[PDB]
Amino acid sequence: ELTVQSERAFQKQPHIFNNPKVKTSKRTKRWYKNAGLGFKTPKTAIEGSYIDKKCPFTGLVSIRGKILTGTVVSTKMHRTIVIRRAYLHYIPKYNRYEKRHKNVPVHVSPAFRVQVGDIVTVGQCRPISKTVRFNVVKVSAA
Amino acid sequence: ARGPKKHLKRLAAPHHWLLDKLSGCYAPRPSAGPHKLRESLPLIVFLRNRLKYALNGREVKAILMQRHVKVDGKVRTDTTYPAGFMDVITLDATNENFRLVYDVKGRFAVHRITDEEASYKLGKVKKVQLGKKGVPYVVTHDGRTIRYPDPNIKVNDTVKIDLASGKITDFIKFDAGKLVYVTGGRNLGRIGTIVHKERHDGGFDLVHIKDSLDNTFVTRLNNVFVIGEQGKPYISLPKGKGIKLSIAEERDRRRAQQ
Amino acid sequence: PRAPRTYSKTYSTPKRPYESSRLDAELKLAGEFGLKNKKEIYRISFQLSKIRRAARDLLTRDEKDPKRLFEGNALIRRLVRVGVLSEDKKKLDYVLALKVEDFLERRLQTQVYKLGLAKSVHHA
Amino acid sequence: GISRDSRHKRSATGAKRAQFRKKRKFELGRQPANTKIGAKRIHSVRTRGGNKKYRALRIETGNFSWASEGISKKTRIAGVVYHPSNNELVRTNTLTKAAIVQIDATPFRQWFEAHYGQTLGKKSKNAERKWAARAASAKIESSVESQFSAGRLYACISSRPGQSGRCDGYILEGEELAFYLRRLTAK
RNA sequence: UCUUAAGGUAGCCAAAUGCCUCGUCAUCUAAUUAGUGACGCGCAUGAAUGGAUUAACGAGAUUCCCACUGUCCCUAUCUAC
RNA sequence: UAUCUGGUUGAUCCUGCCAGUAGUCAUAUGCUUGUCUCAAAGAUUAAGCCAUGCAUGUCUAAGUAUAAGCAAUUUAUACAGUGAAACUGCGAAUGGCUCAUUAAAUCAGUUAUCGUUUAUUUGAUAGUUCCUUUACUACAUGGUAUAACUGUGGUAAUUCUAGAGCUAAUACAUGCUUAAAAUCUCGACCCUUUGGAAGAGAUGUAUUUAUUAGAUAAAAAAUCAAUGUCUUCGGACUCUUUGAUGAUUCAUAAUAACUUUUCGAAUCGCAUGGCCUUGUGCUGGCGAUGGUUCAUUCAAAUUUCUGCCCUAUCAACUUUCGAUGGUAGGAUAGUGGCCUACCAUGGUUUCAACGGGUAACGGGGAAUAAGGGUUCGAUUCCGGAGAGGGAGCCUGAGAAACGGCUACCA
RNA sequence: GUCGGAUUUCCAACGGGGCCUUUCCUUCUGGCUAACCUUGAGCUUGGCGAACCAGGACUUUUACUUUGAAAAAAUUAGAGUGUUCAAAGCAGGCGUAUUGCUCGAAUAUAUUAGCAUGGAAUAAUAGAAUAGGACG
RNA sequence: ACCCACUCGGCACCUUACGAGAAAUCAAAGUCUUUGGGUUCUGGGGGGAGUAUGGUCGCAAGGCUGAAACUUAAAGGAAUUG
RNA sequence: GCCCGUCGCUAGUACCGAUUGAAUGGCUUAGUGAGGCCUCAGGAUCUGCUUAGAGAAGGGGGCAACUCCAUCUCAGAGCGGAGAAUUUGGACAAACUUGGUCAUUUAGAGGAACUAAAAGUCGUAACAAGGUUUCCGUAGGUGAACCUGCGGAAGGAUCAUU
Repeated sequence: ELTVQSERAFQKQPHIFNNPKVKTSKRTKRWYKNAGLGFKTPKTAIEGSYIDKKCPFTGLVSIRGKILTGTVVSTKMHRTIVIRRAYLHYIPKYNRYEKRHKNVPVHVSPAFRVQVGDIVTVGQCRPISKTVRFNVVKVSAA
Repeated sequence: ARGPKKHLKRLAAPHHWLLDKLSGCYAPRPSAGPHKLRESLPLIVFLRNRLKYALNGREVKAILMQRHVKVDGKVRTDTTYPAGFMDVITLDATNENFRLVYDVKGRFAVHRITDEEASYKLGKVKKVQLGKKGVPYVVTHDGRTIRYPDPNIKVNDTVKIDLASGKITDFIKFDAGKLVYVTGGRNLGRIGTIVHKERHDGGFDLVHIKDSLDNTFVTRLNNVFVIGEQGKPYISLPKGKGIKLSIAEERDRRRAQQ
Repeated sequence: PRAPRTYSKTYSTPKRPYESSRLDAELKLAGEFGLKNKKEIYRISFQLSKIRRAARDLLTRDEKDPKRLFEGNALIRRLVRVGVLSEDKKKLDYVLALKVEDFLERRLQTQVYKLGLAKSVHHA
Repeated sequence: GISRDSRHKRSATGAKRAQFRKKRKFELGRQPANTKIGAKRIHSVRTRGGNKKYRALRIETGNFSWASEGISKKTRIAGVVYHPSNNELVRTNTLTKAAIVQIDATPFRQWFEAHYGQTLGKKSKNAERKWAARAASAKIESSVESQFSAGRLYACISSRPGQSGRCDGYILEGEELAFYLRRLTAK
């Protein structure tokens, strides 16, 4: 949260190591990746101090499957949010529509800062937790 | 499920096998083999309702155990052996080889040819990667793998297998203007001289394929299988040449040359 | 388990049973075409309604459609093969307006009687 | 009969799911490892498709890698001193993944004296030239040097004793060691 | 019709008020002159001689149940005076 | 086949129902026992109970033999015919039945595994071990009983067994026989220095590290910490390796070590024609058993997006410590509050959560069709659950298995 | 001009594609040396890019149109077929009566959500306000 | 203040209405089988019955919500004949 | 003429109802709690191990007091080792009592509600100004329909006054 090392454990990207014996430029080593599908890794993810092993830019998760867009509705939960997808359902008898909203929780990397009302696109990844199955990939609400 | 499925019933079997709904309630289930469950033709049904060589399951199994037939150069005495697309099965009695090809309407057509076409066959590369000890290899649709391929072979390519050695005599790549064979979907068994492709980054590429009648259609990349360059084929085309003619023209041509 | 074997009905009981006009007309046609029962006119009307509905849902579609052309040609070929319609009329008006009497005056039961090798429809 | 499915778990809306299916062999669970120190008793347990799992109990000696020096030797674990998950684990002195332990490291000391041959604390020509070539790189850190002098290196055992039966690990370097010693000193 | 000043209204009842009476029906029990509910031609209930109801309260008066036990089957033993 | 008619009044026009009418792969019942055709069939109540008998066993040229079985033996001084029983291997997790439970739970369409599956798979094996070792030591290649059998006994007794003795592996702890190259850890030569050729030896396949190759946007000149093949130490210094998708720490190869050790025919049939350095020596071809490996396959597992009947006579629901999320661990074939340790009050909800009912298994689909529709789907195929109610487990690749077991309960 | 139908000179209604009207269909650059400044003796071998593809930004949200995967197979719509018709089923054939092949086993949004390119009318939605504004 | 004209806004009606309605009748009850400007609420034959085991408000009287069993072939509306 | 309500007769239906009663009551901060599984244990039985301490000349031996070598047999104990029988801590968890609505009512004494009632008794409440116009809201009284007091309505017996 506020600091990288708040937890009693040590936060680091697995299987990447910087030698303390040697003294070269860019002493710390961090690893990033391209999320794919034409999504750009932001500078915050590129040169941030966070770890977020469950993020799709520097963590050990993969983005493949469905891509959704929705407006976030809550942020009070840590390192993840819930977006709202306000689709509309068609029924054939009366030949019209009705508004149905589905609330799906999504993990957000510290690379993005999200507030209520933000429009966010998310990508499907492996089951991250009990409810969370998607990962935030881009925010377009400044 | 509690386990794997070991039975298959009629009307629950793939359409291209052409099993009548009467005269039994079960279908010949193909066990583990070189081809998919749906996109393959078992040897028993192939002998039964395509050549009418045998008329009984007992006679078919006896034929199989007496080693009078063989597949791809191997006897393969399996009573429900699955042989799918591009499968070569030669018959020593009169030495006639059958290639299991796809007709225009979408069923397992059989092409009877001679020893040269028995020897040489075509295969579609599924993936190319590196094995243990730094050994590169490929995967084909029938599992006929060749070790140590030439570095030009990439995904979605076709190769020629001599059925005797492990060397790829001919290889044909993937690009515009090539004779193709769509194996899947509603266009089962059509040759349409691939024109272009929409990649759609993320998978599920689409290919524009146009028959000699200028009948242009689209298909998934997972279904098209290049079989040769424009003009000459690598293997003999089946009857009908994979045209899929319009319904009125086909019906009046049947009426005329019935 | 045994694979299912399909069966179908072939006749339709009319919506109202007692018409002094419909019952009387169907009695005339049955008597004058040698029909032992009423279910036979019921089933012949069932086939006539089937073919008329096929013609109607064929005609409701726009002209030159290949499905329309194929279905109409197949229906015309079958109707020419059975022979109830003259083989030099392709306006489809006669096949849509085909009546039960016209359909029945072509089947072999009337043919044998009119050719005279039976001298009676009941005898035939 | 340790279940692993979410069917017994209440839904995200707070609803209690009804009993749909009897729990299966697939989503079974098994008892933890609780690996102790000394007199190794590795137990083999058959899993799905074979694949014998090695439940480590009473592990004695483990393989530890020095990331800076690029070496890994088999040394005896003195005991666990810090565990980020549970302090009860430290109290019972059990060995789990990512656990901070202390090891004899006398393989490591001997390998250091064979590699660099530099006097610490305070003979052929080939050995002389090789030590000269490998010199100018014995400046690891004061904390690591003092820990070596004390004779018990700080390591993180990061293998899975309950899956493989070995408490393989790596020696604490740089920021990792500094952070963990800070936690050890902090109350 | 006799008849008074009026002829017991609302309520309640074998009620601490019912003689007959251990009233009749149901329930509580194996069995109940007990208890509760219900019925009222109520010997002789009944409206500030207050009627009916009522949460809480009661060293008030009855019934049942659980627990518990020498009240009892069926008594025995110990201590102090 | 886009239809109506009878019934309120003395009479009339009306909203309105009660009827009449026609169907049902919708039943039951009463009257008809004449004939080609496939044949629905104990589902509604009682997923209630079962007396009886069956429904899972298994062989080839190619695993072990001798019920004290058969006859030719004429190739066997060890046999390659038949070989019942028993051991080993495999199956029995298929199939068939029913619809009890189940309301985002199944299921349908569509996805993901870069989050995991894999008996026989299957396309083929893998010149790497003579571990007090240049000689404890067989590799013309080791050891024992558990079975049938020879007899003994136990109860009314069970697909019950105690026994004493013979015998086999795909059994066991073992075990080894087949090269050859290149790199790497140490090392008898220099009162020095751009050297190792002898030797001690290590480098196949499972688990932890950590890195290198795991690089393509884009090019011009000084520098140093030390010379690295070699023209003229002005320095030409190049050929130096580099695999797909959008993406991974991907498939990979190597580096001191960890392996307590799982391993690379101590199985069997069929052809046996070539040469002599005489051994039955060297060699001659096929077939079921295997791999700690992948070359997709039959299979399972969770999982993405949408869609389910009636109810507000159900507006709030979700916790001693799972109730949404973060870190770490454990467990799992791996994802995951799946389970534990440590924060906030987090998640759902009038767009109907939650709760209740269902005379609810979900689909393809079944009955009329102008259209839009209203009911039904227990049942011939797919998927799920169960095999008296619950639970918990061994073997097995796969079972919460019931024509497998254990324990409690109509 | 050839009934079981087709034009090479066209008064017209037209599905449509490019040209310029303050409007380059929206790009800085190359692979096959690209429909063209280029050119002995009427057959024109480098300037203005996209006919098959990549390095650099937006492919900004939603409701329609042909397609594809395919909406399991059955079952319905239903071409063809003497089960003697018909329900059905995918059967069924003889001329050189003694050496062939098959006509076939289909073109039908089959409670309807999700992916891909061109079409943007209709109804919203955000672009530059005491300029954190676009161009270099 | 009054009259004569134009209004804007709100309360009422007789032309055999071409409009609507079963008809009384209606400047809306028209622009509705040539059926669609936007929305809320209510009814599905007459009784049982505005009766609920229930739930809420009220000190009470009572208010809101609100059935079913069962019964019935009629109940009712608008004219038209004494 | 139609017609309303008590009351009496018959039958049916539903409701209330003492009886602290009887359909997975699904889970208790619950208590007992088999059985399987993982496990902290002494491994009661077993195969190959050292003949040294036992009766032994022998093969080799100046056949005069010492030996590789087992056997008819027992010793003071260490491994390749499943592990029974049992047993300590757990984690699943059958089945026995309990602050819960039901998706039947049962046995329910009793409580004159409702519809059918049969040619019932008592008076007309309404239908005409029904002889007191009718009807609604509220309140009270009386055998019964009803009556009365207050606010209104016309669905009135008045569309009407100068």
